[PDB]
Amino acid sequence: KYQLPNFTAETPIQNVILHEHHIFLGATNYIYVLNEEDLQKVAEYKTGPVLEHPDCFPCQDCSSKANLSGGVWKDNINMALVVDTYYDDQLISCGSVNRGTCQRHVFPHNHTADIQSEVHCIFSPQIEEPSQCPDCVVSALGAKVLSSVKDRFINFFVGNTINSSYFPDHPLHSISVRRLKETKDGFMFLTDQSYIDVLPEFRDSYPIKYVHAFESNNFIYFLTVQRETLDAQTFHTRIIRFCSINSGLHSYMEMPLECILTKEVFNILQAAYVSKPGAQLARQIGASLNDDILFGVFAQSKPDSAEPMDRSAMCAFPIKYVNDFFNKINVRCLQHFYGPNHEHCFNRDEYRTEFTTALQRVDLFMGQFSEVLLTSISTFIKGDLTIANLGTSEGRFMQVVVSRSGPSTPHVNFLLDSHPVSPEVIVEHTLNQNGYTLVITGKKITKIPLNGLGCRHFQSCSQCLSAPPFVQCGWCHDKCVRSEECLSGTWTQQICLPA
Amino acid sequence: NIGWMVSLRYRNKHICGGSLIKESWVLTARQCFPSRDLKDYEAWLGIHDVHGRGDEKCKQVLNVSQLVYGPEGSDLVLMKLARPAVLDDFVSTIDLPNYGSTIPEKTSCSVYGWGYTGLINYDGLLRVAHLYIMGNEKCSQHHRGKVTLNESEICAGAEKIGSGPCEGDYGGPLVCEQHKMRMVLGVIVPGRGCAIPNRPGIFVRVAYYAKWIHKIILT
Amino acid sequence: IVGGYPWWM
Ligand SMILES: *[C@@H]1O[C@H](CO)[C@@H](O[C@@H]2O[C@H](CO)[C@@H](O)[C@H](O)[C@H]2NC(C)=O)[C@H](O[C@@H]2O[C@@H](C)[C@@H](O)[C@@H](O)[C@@H]2O)[C@H]1NC(C)=O
Repeated sequence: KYQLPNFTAETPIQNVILHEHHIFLGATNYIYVLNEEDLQKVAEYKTGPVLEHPDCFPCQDCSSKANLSGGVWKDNINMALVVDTYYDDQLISCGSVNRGTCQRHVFPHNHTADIQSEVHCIFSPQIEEPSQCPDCVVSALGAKVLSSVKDRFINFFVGNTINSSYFPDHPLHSISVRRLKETKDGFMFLTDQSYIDVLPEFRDSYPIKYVHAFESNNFIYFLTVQRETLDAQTFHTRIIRFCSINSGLHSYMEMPLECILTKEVFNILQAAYVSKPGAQLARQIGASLNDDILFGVFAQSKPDSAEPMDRSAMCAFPIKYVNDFFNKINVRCLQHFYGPNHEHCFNRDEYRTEFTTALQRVDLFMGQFSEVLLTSISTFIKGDLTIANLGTSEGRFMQVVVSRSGPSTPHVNFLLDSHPVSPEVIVEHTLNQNGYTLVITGKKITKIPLNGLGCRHFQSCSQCLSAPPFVQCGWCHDKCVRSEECLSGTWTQQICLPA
Repeated sequence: NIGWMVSLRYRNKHICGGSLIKESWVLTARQCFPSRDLKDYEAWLGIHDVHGRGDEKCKQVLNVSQLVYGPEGSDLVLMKLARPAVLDDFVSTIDLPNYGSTIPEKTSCSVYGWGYTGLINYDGLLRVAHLYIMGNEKCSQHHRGKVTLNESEICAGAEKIGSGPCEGDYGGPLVCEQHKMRMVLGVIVPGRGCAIPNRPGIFVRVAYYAKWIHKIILT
Repeated sequence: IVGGYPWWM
């Protein structure tokens, strides 16, 4: 039980963004602005509920139409939250309402907390090809948004979950790339290769979940949870990779990912975090100190389903070695996009690839979390060490050392909230790696420090001396404390006698 | 006259501006190329109107044979025409600055394009904006320290009012007078927002890439 | 060209 900076929203928090010492929370019907220091609410923006109407088009406020004959009230579930610093500093928010439209919140010159003064809706009426909706960005069933400045333009890599729900003039794409017009008035697709969608025949039978998305070495990566095959009854985790070109999705290849236990397959990814390795771990897995490593939290599947079994494993995939496997040549055509029997498959940028063999790694915690469901992960370096901030389905938060050779006891281990921990994380590194972590639990956000959570929790001399050096713990006759707080003076970090 | 202004067409629609620097060579930007298929592209010369309405007696439609991409840093691309353009009173070539060259701050420049205007009913006739060269120190200060400027970049901004290039103007020129001669000093590339009052435009410095340009054009 | 004039200016 700890007294840490905390904030409780009226509605559940979906997204979190940090910009210029402020915490931006993408929650249901609200965007909250919090102070970085004490998590105190500085401002709020009401994004909902929104009154939906087929006649009242996106981005236009139908407040008068509340007294209708065909209008419905819908909750604005925040699907995406982004800070654009390339153009005039602004916050981009995309919600489930108004066919997944986005809106930019322009910050006044010296007031980051002001998210009310200048709000522009990103929607332009289509005249060239009304069959396409580039401003219809986000899906309500699930959406992952990754933005990046590419070729002097802000690009939006959007992964959307889809079902057979047909929408005329305003449809949604599975994996796509669109750029903001320099006028800031709307998005636009460049070619027909700017999107890769599931065939109408498999839209409901083949669901796709976009768990994580990142940009590394000019490549765009998407982490997916989808069926092993179109006709398969079991689920899979796939890594999606494509060329970071504005013009479209080039060199699109998808290979499976597996987290094995010495053979036990943790086929379903719950959360992912990309970061550099610690000196010890770098050497352990054959990686440089400047190498990007995909840290994936995986879980065993309920037979023939996608829901997890409360059995987890975590293994590291260095992006260098990930690319090595993509370059290595066996290979199948993209079955959800192309016909499973069409001419493109009977051949061999233009063509879409699907790998048959999975890239696999052994659980770095060596079956330590094989009895719990891990729902959150964020990695960080402290000296030679690599530490993982772990979230559980029970609401447990923990900090534990990551090492290829043997698991460790978590230094921090406590019940944060009754609600599971959100995969939406933030790690801040302030001068000499002594920063914090922003952890979500339902409608609560907590600021946990990176240098541990005290010392007085270690019951025995064994647990006290097993603690990493940055915690600066030591045994003082009967209590685990810091050097400066040892009454008697019998303070050691080396010897445990029969106490 | 402005006979060097090229209009790059993608799928029979104007996508970008360009500068005719040699009879078979057009200097444009990489952002103008969505497709890798050079059949979908066409170059229009000797036009004042975007749709080439009142200039059929001057219009020189040409196909694109090669695409030569500039060094990694530059957003430049040298475009080879399948046939050399015939020079007359309506079609001419623009001069390039020498490799180790510069122009001082306050040098009067012009940007040309058939791009976005903001106007309700735009006629489609070629437009100009009068900008003035700004030094890379004042430019970074005017940009509120959001971007550090390389040697490969050139700054120019209009006086007090909000004016400059936008969507559809990319690849086009920043024409300035050097040594009693009109030269292409920059190339229109996507900026950090269109025509913001007191915000100068960042263009790719042609003088910096002049050595690479003469390597490709001289054949 | 935003805030521009016809080419002959
Ligand atoms: C929906 O709200 C409207 C107001 O925003 C109502 O109309 C407005 O009602 C006012 C009285 O409450 C009246 O002074 C306004 O002139 C009127 N505005 C317009 C443009 O009609 C509307 O229905 C009205 O209210 C009821 C009580 C009756 O007076 C009707 O004749 C009005 O149209 C509201 N409808 C419902 C279903 O509540």
